Amino acid sequence: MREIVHLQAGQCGNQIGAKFWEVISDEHGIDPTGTYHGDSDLQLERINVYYNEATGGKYVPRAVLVDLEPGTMDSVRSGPFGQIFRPDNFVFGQSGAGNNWAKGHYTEGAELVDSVLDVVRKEAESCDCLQGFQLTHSLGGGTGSGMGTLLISKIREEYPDRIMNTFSVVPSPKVSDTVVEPYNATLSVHQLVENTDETYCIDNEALYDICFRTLKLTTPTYGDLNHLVSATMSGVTTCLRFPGQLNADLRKLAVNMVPFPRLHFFMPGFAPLTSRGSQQYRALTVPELTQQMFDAKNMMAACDPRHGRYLTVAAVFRGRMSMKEVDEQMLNVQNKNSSYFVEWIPNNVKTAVCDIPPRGLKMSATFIGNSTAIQELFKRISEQFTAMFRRKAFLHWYTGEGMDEMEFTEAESNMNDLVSEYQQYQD
Amino acid sequence: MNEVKESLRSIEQKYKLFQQQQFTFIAALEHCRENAHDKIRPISSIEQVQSYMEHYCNNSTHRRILIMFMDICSELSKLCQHFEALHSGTPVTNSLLEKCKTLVSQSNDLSSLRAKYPHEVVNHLSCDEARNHYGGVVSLIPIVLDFMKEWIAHSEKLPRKVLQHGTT
Amino acid sequence: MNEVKESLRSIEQKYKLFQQQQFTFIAALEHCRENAHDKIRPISSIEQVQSYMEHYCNNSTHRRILIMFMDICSELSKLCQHFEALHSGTPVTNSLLEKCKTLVSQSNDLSSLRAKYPHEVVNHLSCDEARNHYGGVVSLIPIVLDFMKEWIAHSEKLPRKVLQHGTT
Amino acid sequence: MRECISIHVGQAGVQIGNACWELYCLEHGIQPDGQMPSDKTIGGGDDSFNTFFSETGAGKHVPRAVFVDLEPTVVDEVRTGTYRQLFHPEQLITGKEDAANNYARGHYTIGKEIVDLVLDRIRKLADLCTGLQGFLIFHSFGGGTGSGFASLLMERLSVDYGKKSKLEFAIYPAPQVSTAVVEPYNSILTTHTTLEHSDCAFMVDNEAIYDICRRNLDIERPTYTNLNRLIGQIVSSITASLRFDGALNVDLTEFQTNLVPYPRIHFPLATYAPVISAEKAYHEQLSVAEITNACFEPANQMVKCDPRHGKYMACCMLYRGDVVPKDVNAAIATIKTKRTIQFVDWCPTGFKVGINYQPPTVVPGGDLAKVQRAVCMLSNTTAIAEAWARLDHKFDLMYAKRAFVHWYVGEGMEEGEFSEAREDLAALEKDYEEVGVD
Amino acid sequence: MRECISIHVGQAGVQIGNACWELYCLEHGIQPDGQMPSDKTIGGGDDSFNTFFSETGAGKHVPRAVFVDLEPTVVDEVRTGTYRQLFHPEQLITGKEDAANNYARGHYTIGKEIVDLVLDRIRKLADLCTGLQGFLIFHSFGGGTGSGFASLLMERLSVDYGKKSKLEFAIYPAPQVSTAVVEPYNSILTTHTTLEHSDCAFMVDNEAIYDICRRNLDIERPTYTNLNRLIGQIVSSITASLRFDGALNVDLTEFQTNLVPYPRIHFPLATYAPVISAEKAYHEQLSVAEITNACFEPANQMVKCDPRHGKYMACCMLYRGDVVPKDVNAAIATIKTKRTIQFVDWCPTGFKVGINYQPPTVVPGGDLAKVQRAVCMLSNTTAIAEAWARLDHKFDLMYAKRAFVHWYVGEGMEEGEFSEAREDLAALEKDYEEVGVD
Ligand SMILES: Nc1nc2c(ncn2[C@@H]2O[C@H](COP(=O)(O)OP(=O)(O)OP(=O)(O)O)[C@@H](O)[C@H]2O)c(=O)[nH]1
Ligand SMILES: Nc1nc2c(ncn2[C@@H]2O[C@H](COP(=O)(O)OP(=O)(O)OP(=O)(O)O)[C@@H](O)[C@H]2O)c(=O)[nH]1
Ligand SMILES: Nc1nc2c(ncn2[C@@H]2O[C@H](COP(=O)(O)OP(=O)(O)OP(=O)(O)O)[C@@H](O)[C@H]2O)c(=O)[nH]1
Repeated sequence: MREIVHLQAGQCGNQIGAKFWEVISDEHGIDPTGTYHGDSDLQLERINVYYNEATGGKYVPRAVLVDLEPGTMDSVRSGPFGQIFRPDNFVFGQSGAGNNWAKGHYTEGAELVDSVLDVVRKEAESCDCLQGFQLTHSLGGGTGSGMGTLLISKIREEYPDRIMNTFSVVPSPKVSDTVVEPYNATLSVHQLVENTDETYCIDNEALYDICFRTLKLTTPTYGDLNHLVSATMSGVTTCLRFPGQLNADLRKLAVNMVPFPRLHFFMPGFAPLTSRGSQQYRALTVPELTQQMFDAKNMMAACDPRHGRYLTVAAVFRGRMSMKEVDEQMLNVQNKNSSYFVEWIPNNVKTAVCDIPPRGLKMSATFIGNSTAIQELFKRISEQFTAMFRRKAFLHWYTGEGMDEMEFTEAESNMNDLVSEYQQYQD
Repeated sequence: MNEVKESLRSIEQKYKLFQQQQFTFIAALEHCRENAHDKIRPISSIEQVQSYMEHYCNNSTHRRILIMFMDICSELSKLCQHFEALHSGTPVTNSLLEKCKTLVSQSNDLSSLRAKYPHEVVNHLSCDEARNHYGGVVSLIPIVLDFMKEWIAHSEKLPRKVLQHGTT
Repeated sequence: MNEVKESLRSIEQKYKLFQQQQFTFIAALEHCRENAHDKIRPISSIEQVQSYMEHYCNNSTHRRILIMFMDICSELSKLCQHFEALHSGTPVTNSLLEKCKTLVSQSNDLSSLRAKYPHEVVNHLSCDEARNHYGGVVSLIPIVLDFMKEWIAHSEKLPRKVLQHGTT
Repeated sequence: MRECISIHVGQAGVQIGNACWELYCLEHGIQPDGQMPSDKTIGGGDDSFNTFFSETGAGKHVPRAVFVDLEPTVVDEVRTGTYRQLFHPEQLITGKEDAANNYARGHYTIGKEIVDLVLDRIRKLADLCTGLQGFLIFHSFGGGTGSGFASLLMERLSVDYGKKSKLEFAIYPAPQVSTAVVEPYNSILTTHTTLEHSDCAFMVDNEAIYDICRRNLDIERPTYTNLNRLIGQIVSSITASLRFDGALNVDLTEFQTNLVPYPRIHFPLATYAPVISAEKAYHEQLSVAEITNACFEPANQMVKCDPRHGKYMACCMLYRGDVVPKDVNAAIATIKTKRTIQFVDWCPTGFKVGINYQPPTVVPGGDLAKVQRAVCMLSNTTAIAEAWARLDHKFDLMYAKRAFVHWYVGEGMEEGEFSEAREDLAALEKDYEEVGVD
Repeated sequence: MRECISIHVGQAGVQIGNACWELYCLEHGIQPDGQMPSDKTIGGGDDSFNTFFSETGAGKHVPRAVFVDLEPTVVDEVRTGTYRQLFHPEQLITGKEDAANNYARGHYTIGKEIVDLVLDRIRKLADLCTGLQGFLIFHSFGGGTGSGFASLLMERLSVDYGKKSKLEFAIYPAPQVSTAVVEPYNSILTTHTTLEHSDCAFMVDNEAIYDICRRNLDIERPTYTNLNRLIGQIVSSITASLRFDGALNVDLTEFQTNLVPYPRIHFPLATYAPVISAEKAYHEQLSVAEITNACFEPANQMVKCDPRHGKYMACCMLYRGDVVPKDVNAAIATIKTKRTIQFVDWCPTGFKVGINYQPPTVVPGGDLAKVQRAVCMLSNTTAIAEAWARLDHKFDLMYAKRAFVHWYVGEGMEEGEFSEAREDLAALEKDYEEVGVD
């Protein structure tokens, strides 16, 4: 049948894949040991898109986890769900990248690529037909960016007929910890632009502000913020997983989304975010759902598109809902701000509803937006790159690995190409 | 005195969880049947179920989803022991008692006892295996269930004469 | 209660082994027969097999396969005394009691008691040695087996009336 | 004898086919097992079902439809459904992949390898059928997967058999609502490909369906259940003349011949007058005058075109239930006296009536009313060209910007077909206006 | 009277013969002891068995079939099975050495010392036989040990008895699946050595058997159990004419005379229409029109030859069950009217029809259907030439490099044999195309 196998890479992927997979497992009601507890016929039937089954009712995940430092994988294995992950999928190098993009792109990749390809093709032969692969990494990751670029380069021709879905968190515009993250991210996106199809953009300042906004609980964990983002990505996944008249396939969505190839950077959206007393202080109705989902602050990816306008929007709805409410909500938003849409296309609105409630909450939703707000983001990155390339800071490592400024010249030429691209289209 | 239906509501909620778990139940059952090799029989005795479960059950569900079926058929006997003594009973309650006593059995004739609307079990059921076999096996539970809820349905109308029949 | 059936299950797994080593027992029994010279007889009395054991048995297997048949015979012999007591029993149970008590006999007539489907032993029996001899001697074990099993089949059917018939 | 065969393409069409066949088995009293009670109806498959179901000596009906669907989800839902034992196992054709709303992807990539087996189903129905008056197909122009497969299949069956009737039924693209924007493309593609082979195309719209639902049914939260039920009663009304007889019978042959003055244009619209809530019809009364006023009411239409701007060509009124010729002809005479209705001067006669004495039937657990007198008003008018006007006004800008075309060209198509589609459309309007010109 | 001797050569064929007579004992109710129950059948030995089984006053039925295998393994396991008491002791010819797939090894090294014994067996069968119309040979073309021994024995039975018939049945080489590459070599040897003596040759291929199994028998894990079940049902159907009666009985001799237009080419192809799972059987209807459309469906036939590539010459339909010649001739008239099916101009008609009233029988532990009307389809068409075409383009480059030659040249052969066989198959193909051209 038709399934999905996942690539987990980078030290963010370390925690992110763990949280995401355990969220899925709890959503499907399996014990931490691994023996499913019979409660959901639909999920038992449809598990075959994500998990293979092992002797013992053990729906083994088809996720390939890769990094270099053994400590992270040791901690993950010691984690509550290390058992769900197999020694087969525990592949790693025995050294450190220094989070250097060039090192992780040419030096240690040169030795790990064979084995990682081996694992992924092992799973590929094991299964019949994929929609493709989705990746969890960050462009803000010194190792994730390089190794992910390597593997996408390896595979986009190997399976030229699939989905290259990617999940990546942009470093905080106010602070990037490392000073060379701009260089690493610039090179990474230079390779990503011609290869990928989908990229979900994430930022952590927005996560902190959401915590201060509705979580309001002072001291959560980065793991809990991963809980939230994993809930979002799980919601976008469940479309295939579950019934209800909505056209689920990620290609169904993408062909409906991307007006022209160069659009690969995307803004998610999510549904009820609830505080300590708002559970009993909330009237759970579709119209206020719509208001919250299209709030000015409910966005969580990059920044307020209030500067710019709207290109495409898709709204998926998880629970017991009807057609008329979402239809009239579309009408009402269209009438509320027809101006804030782009004239080249009306009805940027795309609708999809699954009739299966989430566990814990009855009716909810997810949203994905392609809007004109990433421009200021990569204008930032352009400015820092121009500044740091003006004096050529921190370059002797890259030279010693064997690169040159010529690469950066054409990469930033391409970035300016995308700059003018967006400015022409939405301006 | 009413607690029989208090237990019964949990039992029927389990039956609805089985309503979710019915195609899965037969999905495992057919793999069990292939391995047990006795395909020429209408499945009425749970001895076929035991022959199915003692072996080739290397996948989690293979044990639980079969064993709770024996668990519920034991639980119904636990309830029926309460009905056995209570009061002697009006003739209709008596008849319900004795027929349920008979129908509670290991290898009985509960093979092709298909029922009336709604009883969606055979409706949801697929094909020839379900129309030549898979008769009483899927419907015997609600049959006993309704014929035992009529037992309480006359209990509120049991007069002062019947309030003391076998309790005294 | 079901402890004896628990013991049977092992007994019939050893019978499954008997399927594996039955013809070899026949060949060793021949090796007994030539030196015994009681060749004009269909074998029915285990006194013949006791007359087999004591001599021309200087090669391990000769005793090893032979002896354990009487061990299982004495096993079921022990099993019958527990059945003897229980309760008086439902008429069919009592009739099976007399049947099992009657068949236990060392110098008995069990020589040509052929059985129905499947009972593959005569099917695997090769030639006229089994068409003039070798009849009930090879499946009298299933004959007590199936009927004592349908004895305990009515145990799940036993009412409160039959629960106390001879136990006190 | 009197039998037509139904195709249902698209997971959008699967639930509507399921609902209508459910309704059918209800009024026929078909037990969900597939067998009748002690009363005798079975034989060599010759009774009230022999038009729709096929119940041979085994005593189990065979619905004369095939549900083709690209995705396993809802087709396996119905494969787990209640009446699945009735449903033929591999008459529920299922695929593994999608058309991704892409017309060419659904028409070329995977169609070639499914069309052969579905043709085998068609011919293995054809051998047993005799009358084969035509086909009844549940689809949509904006098939997210059904559209392209439907186009290829329609072409294939048109070329293989060009003597029977082709009856296409679709949702229309909602004029001011769009759940997806590949639909403006695939719609015009299907249209320009189908105009020259399709026989009779009929159309509905969900927005006005809901508008009715809270206008007279007054339902504030209806569902697809009601949507499918109402399209089902529409098709039941059009098939009643086959189900039974009445005062005078008619047929799809007459439907075409009268309904079509001139070729190409075969796009009328149906309407059902006694749409009303149960309590309302409980405390009101029904008769010819009011049902005629209702079927001529300009807003009970489920297409966003205005008769007062259009100009009428055809009207067929199919009455089901109890009537007499006298009062009904009085009503229609009052109509043809009425000056608000503006037919062409071309047609002296523009009316065709078909009568059945049998009243419409209801469904347990339903929400409709106790109709003893119903009528379906199937009418064609010039008012429709506005929809294509709006659609071309939408499409010209999409085509000039050629958004989304990277995918279509990547899967391997070109631009000339997208051109000739719009000149076919422009042909459609240049044929719509001069005919309305009297 | 009516009776024949069956040959069963090859460890490929031993279990299939076992299964065939396992089926055979069912319909006559032959107990695994060898005696029917207390109903009077034992005596002079003249009833339905007298053709196949031999139940004298001793009361034990005795099949008129020969099981020959060159390896002790499977013959000893069946000599430890359940019907060995039925089986005559040494008609289960057991061999102590193997032919190594080498046709010349099994034709020269080992055959001589066993041909005498098999001759003695067949003569001490022929003495007791009276009618002894022919021999039903079950073998394999890529005979690992069924090739050379079969060739030598068929040569000897041909030379000693050229007055009666010989019925050859074997697995055709798998067109695109290779279990051995010595198989083509030994196959072409056997073919060219058989063309001049083989009377009625028929071939089987497992791939499409499996395809049928998961198409309509609906099994994802079938086995030889099912394979041999199908083939045994085929041969039981073809023996039904001798077994029982109907409207008419036709014999292998007429099968030959009509079915062969012209000598050499005696390689037709059998098929069974109502191959279907019991579930479809229960919830579907069976009759002449649909079963005939199925029997002319190009992919219901185990051989990977395309009839629409070829042109039909011969067809023979056998009807097991209750039917009427009315609908029989109606269906065949529809066939003749059909334009897709292209018989050659030479034959005006193409049918040979056979009827027996008794419906087919199911087996305990069986995966087949509850079929009432059955038809066997014995057809011959031009397209089959493609199989030998494929074999020869497999052959040519092998032959060019002379691979594995050391084996055969050392064991004692040379090139002239294979040299001959190539232009032999060339002659086969050229006469194929010559008769294809009119
Ligand atoms: N797992 C994890 N990642 C975090 C956390 N906080 C921030 N991150 C970011 O997630 C990014 C992506 O991780 P990787 O792709 O593995 O990064 P890398 O290639 O190893 O390079 P580094 O930035 O040095 O880690 C890191 O660069 C961090 O900036 C956290 O708490 N846990
Ligand atoms: N005919 C029909 N249409 C529906 C139904 N529900 C919603 N629709 C509308 O019909 C359209 C269905 O088109 P598609 O989504 O392309 O369906 P498809 O081609 O069969 O394949 P998918 O894209 O996988 O669904 C939707 O855009 C809705 O506007 C329904 O039950 N029946
Ligand atoms: N007729 C028949 N063929 C089979 C059967 N099972 C497998 N086959 C095919 O038939 C072929 C067997 O031929 P051989 O290997 O030459 O058998 P053989 O000539 O009797 O002697 P061996 O070399 O010992 O096997 C195999 O290649 C299989 O592909 C079966 O049950 N019956």
